Amino acid sequence: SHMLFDFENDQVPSNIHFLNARASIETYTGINGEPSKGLKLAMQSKQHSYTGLAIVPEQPWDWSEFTSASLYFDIVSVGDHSTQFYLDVTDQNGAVFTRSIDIPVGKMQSYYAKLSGHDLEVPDSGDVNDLNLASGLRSNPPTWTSDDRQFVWMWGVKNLDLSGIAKISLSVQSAMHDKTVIIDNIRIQPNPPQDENFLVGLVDEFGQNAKVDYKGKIHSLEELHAARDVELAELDGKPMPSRSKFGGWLAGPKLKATGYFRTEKINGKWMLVDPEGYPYFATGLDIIRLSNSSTMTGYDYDQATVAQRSADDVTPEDSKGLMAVSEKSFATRHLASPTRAAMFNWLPDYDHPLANHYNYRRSAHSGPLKRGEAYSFYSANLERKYGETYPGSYLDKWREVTVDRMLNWGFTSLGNWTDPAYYDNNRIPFFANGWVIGDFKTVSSGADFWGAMPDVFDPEFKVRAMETARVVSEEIKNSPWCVGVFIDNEKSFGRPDSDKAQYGIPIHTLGRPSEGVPTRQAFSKLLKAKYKTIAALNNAWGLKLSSWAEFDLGVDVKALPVTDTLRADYSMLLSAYADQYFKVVHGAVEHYMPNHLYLGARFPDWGMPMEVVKAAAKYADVVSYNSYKEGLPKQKWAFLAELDKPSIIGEFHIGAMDHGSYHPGLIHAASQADRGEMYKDYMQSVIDNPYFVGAHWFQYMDSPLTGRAYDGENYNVGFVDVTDTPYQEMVDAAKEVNAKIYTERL
Ligand SMILES: [Ca+2]
Repeated sequence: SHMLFDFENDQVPSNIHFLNARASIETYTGINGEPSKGLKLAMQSKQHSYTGLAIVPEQPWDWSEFTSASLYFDIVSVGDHSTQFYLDVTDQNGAVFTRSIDIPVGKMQSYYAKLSGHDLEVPDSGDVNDLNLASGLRSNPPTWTSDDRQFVWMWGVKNLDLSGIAKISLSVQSAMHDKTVIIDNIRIQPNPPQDENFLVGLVDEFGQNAKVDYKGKIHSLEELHAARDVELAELDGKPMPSRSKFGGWLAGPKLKATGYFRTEKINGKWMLVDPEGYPYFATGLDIIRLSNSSTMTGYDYDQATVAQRSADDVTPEDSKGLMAVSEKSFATRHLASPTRAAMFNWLPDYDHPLANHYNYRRSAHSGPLKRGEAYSFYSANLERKYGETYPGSYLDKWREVTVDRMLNWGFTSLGNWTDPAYYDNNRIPFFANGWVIGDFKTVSSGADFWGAMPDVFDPEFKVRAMETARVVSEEIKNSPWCVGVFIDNEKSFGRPDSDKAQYGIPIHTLGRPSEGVPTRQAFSKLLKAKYKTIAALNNAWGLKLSSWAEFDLGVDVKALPVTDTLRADYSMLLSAYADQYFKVVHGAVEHYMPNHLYLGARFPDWGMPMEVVKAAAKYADVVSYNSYKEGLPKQKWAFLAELDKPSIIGEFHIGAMDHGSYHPGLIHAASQADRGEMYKDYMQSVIDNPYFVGAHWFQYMDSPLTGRAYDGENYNVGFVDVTDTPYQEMVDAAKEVNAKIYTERL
């Protein structure tokens, strides 16, 4: 309806710019079967971590008349690899949204990204940290039916200023291979009418996509018991050959045995060493528990019947056990979200054998509900599969089968957020964790994502860190099977988008008075020692403060341009903040678990300023990073060499959309088989990096189709689906990697 680029005049448009990519116009077979001229985009994404194109018109495009329309592209990958494109669309006010999808090799398809209308109209809950759509799904089922593919929602602004679209970017990021696509028919089409029922009847009685059939979908209890029987016949509890008791490499050489997991460089490559002295390399899955397997039903209970949290609890609500819902709570049950309730084709009555799989969450990070009833279809399917030989017996069977799977699949560990009931399994090592939470004073990065940042100079922060480590130690029982302890996860230490974002903690804290703010008192002390006189600081910051006492009221550095002196100061303050965080946490872990490795705080790509990484290097035995990319690119990881610290990937994943999910997750594959190929590529990258001692995949099970209760993530990121059935493509990929982790490294 509004053609932007059909490439038929045989010219590479001059308004299109190429980032580490070569462009040409070629003839290819289009979506309708007919040859057409398209833009061939050959990205040098093996060598370069950011590649692609950007369309940047002279003056921003005015598409304000398109009140319910989408941007369309015909795209296909050529060659050996699928391509995950990030589509970023920026308006004249600098507002941006990001969508992404996999582009398979094979037949060209049409892809669309909504600009306006439909599920963009009431876009979410409002909250800036709410990345979901209004439904409480990270991405929705499409709002109409067609052969076309909808770009998946990732993050950003749902309603751009259509009167000025300034830039359209398609990029390939942190790839392990050169990617090549053909793009054609960049256009705008008004949206079809919104299907009234697009959020209705999404889920069947097994928690599966009710509207779509796919390979492996369960259609009966018989089919489920059949899948169960086939798998159980193959699981015999036997570890891969040449594994030591603790999952290490029997062939050796054997190093000094200390009785606990430890680190050591073995001929130029960092390794773990198991309690008996065998070289070790950690592989396994995160979230080996049921806590995150429930989805909001849209019902609520009258609050007099809900137990409230204890202020001294060390476990945040998201990581609590599934809450046993009482008959009296359930009787008070009432509709709070019609939209949520209508998604479910079946939910059990109080008297049904599957009614124990209800959950209640008293808080949420984001989504349409702040609290509510939830249901775990996965847990219900465990009961369906394994039945009861005594009350709760399906949970014990799930734990036994889980360990048997891990051993068959060749994993050397259970990863982070393993339920403490596995801690005495004594057949496979595990990683422990705790969270430091409590009523201690806080600071802010100015863009805190999961939660506010702790004031690590408040004595109560240390009190709570000590209680946290105490509880973990009680769980661990000083077991040699515990590889190490993660504390906290993806803290907002400062984002890399800008220098002010990066130094958000110094900027925000400097803005506050010293009185009552321990971290501000610490920052004030450091700057007094640096500058001595307020006059030196005035000239460094270009200010005219009358005294240290005025300085200590709080200073709005946020409005000042970042200069050399301000940068040096923010760097110094960030370092001191991060040093104190890691000092206190390490001290607590060491106090209660003196034998065990402390594994850091799991840095994401949006939260690893170097000042904080160097702080972790000082105190953590092993520095942890979560890295959702296609692998570990040379340039992005070159800093590791100067630190010379053993490192671990706490999280990665790849998902697909061919098994009923509305959202593949953070990194996208073309199919379950392609998921398996991409897994192998990622792990090869880890195996090849001499600083890494392991990598854990997030997570064991798919997230619920309609979103995990905590924050609406609804991804295909499991080694098993909602019916507890393994993706065999992922099993095979894991076995291939796990059979060679040691021969490769050693
Ligand atoms: Ca064309």
